[PDB]
Amino acid sequence: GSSGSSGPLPIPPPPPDIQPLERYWAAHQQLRETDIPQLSQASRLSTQQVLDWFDSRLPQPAEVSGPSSG
Repeated sequence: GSSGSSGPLPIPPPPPDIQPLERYWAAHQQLRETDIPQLSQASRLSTQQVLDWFDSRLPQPAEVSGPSSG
C-alpha cells in the first residue's frame, strides 16, 4: 500500500486474481449486481471486467455436443 507519483512512474502493478470469480462462479454460478462490485474488488478488476467475465462464462447460444451437468 502506497501513493504518490511524479515524472518517472514506479514499477508496473502485478496481475489480477481470477480465482475469486472462478470459485464464486462454480460455487453459485450466478452474478449479482451486489456481488459484482464486491467480487471485482477481490479480483482487482473493473466493474466491467467482472460483468464480461461471467457473461462470457454463461452458456452462449450455439450448437454444442452436450456437457453433463446433472
